[PDB]
Amino acid sequence: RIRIRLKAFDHRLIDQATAEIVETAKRTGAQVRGPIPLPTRKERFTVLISPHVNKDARDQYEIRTHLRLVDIVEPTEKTVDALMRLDLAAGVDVQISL
Amino acid sequence: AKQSMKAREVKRVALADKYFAKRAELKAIISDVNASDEDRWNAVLKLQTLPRDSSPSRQRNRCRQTGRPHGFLRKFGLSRIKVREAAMRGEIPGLKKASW
Amino acid sequence: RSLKKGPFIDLHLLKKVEKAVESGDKKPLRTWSRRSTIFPNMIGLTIAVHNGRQHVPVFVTDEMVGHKLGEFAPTRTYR
Amino acid sequence: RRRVIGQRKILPDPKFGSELLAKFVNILMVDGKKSTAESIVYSALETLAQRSGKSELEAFEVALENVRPTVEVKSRRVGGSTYQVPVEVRPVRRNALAMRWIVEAARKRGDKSMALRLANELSDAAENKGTAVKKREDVHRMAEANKAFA
Amino acid sequence: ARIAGINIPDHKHAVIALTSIYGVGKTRSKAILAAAGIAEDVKISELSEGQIDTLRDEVAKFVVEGDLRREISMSIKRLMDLGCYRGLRHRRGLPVRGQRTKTNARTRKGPRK
RNA sequence: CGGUCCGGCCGGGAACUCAAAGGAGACUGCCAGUGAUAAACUGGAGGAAGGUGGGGAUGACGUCAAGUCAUCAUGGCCCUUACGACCAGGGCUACACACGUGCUACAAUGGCGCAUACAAAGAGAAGCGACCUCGCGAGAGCAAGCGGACCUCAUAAAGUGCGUCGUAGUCCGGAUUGGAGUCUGCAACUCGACUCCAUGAAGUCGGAAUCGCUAGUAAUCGUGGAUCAGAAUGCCACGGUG
Repeated sequence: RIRIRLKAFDHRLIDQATAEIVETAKRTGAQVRGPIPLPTRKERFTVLISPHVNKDARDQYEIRTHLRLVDIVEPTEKTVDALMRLDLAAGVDVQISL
Repeated sequence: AKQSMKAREVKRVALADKYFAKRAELKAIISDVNASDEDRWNAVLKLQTLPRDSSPSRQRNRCRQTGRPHGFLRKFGLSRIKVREAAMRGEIPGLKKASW
Repeated sequence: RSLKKGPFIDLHLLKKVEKAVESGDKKPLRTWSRRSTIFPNMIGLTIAVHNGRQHVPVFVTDEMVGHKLGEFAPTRTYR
Repeated sequence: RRRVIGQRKILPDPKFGSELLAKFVNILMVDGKKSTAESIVYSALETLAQRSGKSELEAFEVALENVRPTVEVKSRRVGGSTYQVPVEVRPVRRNALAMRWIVEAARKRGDKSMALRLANELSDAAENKGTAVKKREDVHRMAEANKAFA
Repeated sequence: ARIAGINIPDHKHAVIALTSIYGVGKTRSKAILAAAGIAEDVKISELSEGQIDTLRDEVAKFVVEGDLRREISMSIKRLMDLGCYRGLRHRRGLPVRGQRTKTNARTRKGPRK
């Protein structure tokens, strides 16, 4: 009866990790929906370009935080069991909740 | 910056999770609200704040690589003295040159 | 400042309550406490308070009931 | 440089249908608070309504008709020397010159409300009766009389 | 008629020459004006003999001027006798506002001609 | 357009917005003119847009062999019973005087009190905190909603409008000085913030002389975050008026 989450920073890894979860969730459930989105976020920051003084010279860094609710059609006991051992590479973050 | 600065957090940061971030929310066990102008708790609470160095205060992250306190930025994961050399090596995930 | 009826003493003074109004026949008691407060009754206790190099002879009235020990122990001299 | 304006366009006053009354609030306003200048325009015209012999719809234009010069004197460098020369006052400035002098006068004044400080200058701006007030125009009277070298 | 003001300007609202001066404050000194029949919005002239008896009734409730300055001055002169940090800083011309005499002590120093 | 947790909630749609991607379109293409008649320019039509469409990213050779072994290493030197580091107390915000820059005002194209119209971008469960109560008040004490896209932080403020006021160092201001407290914390005395009854000064262009850019630019008012046990007016960002 559970619900799922996927969170990342890479614009392609978010889909490659989706394509791991919705397949692990389909291997024990025949009815399909495909992935649902939201929420996406962005963030930018500045730093001094050199380690000693040089405080007028700076460089621009940014990130884009990607998240999917994904949705699972049958969250059945046999299907959540496959998600207790979810691997799925490093570089993303997930949840299982009720 | 000194080699002594690298382990200075070890006891401080541990008591931050243990007591220094909930002891005021749980204070009703070392307090009274029924007796007017009467103390039976101050000397046992001052005994709890008797130890030093480990405080709710005094707490600094530092650059664990050098001991340098200044120029720390949590959004970068690393203090700015080492950021360009680490980020151009590709060591910090996912920092890159892309500019504005 | 800030506190009604003034604060309670430090624990390192709570262990020294036998020398609160009398120092004895000995030299005035050398005190590095400057952040701690005076006893609400303390006259006849002879003390010498630290200034960062030496200890200075301080003067206290029977009417002084709450002051930090540094607040009446000077540190500077002009030029 | 060369590849520059000219004059950028401005939208005429929505109530009067005039581009002079649009430039007027743009130079009158301060700190970009044009909403207060929209309460000073026409509110400063209270004592001019019956007094205007061109009727109310020209009671401000009359103060701009008072002065419409063709040249102004400027002092310009030719080398180790600096001389007075006449420069042309074009149709685009010919109608906006006195408008710029009246707002300076009102801003330099300090009695009553701004809608009354503005009315003090506007009352004499086509009469010119005050003492040492036509010194204002010596920069064009010295230009219609320029001799220079040829 | 006046009750607490001493300055020359006439026909103003019943607060400027009634409150916030020498010791009378503004917190209880204005509530009494309605009992005297005096309004606190817009300039007024209803304070005369008769109305003022409702204000001359307030006795032993407050202190003003030199006796209020005596209260603070003695409350500092008791400390100027002692080796206290603010004792010498009120026996000598020194700041107590936590100042930097390298940059700004201008109120305590003066001109700056 | 039916049904109705009265709700885009379900049926209906995939379009607009809002957030995201990939293309196509602008090429001197087109006319006449100019140009050692050539490169390319000068106007007009047509177009959302015209001439690298517009805007960004990018530092050739050379510049003082710059500032720094105070982030680092790393060759050498000096100290090593210390110039090393662990506590504790004073100091790095001494001052009869100089330099270096901002912000808020000196007001009425302005303030104040009471209404009134409209946000962008961020923050947050040992949290963001809606309320009510005690009280003079900070706040304490309990606590709705919410797991952070149908909640909280949050009446955006300036502006608009009404009431009110002057050339008075002012209705104002409340800078300063004690006394009370409120918070966080061995600890705020000294160097912290918030509050209240009281008191009370400065500012009405401002030295010789000089500073800076071409439009959403200058000018000007609010909102957010970082640091953080506990404070900014500085640091990084957001939108309104223009």
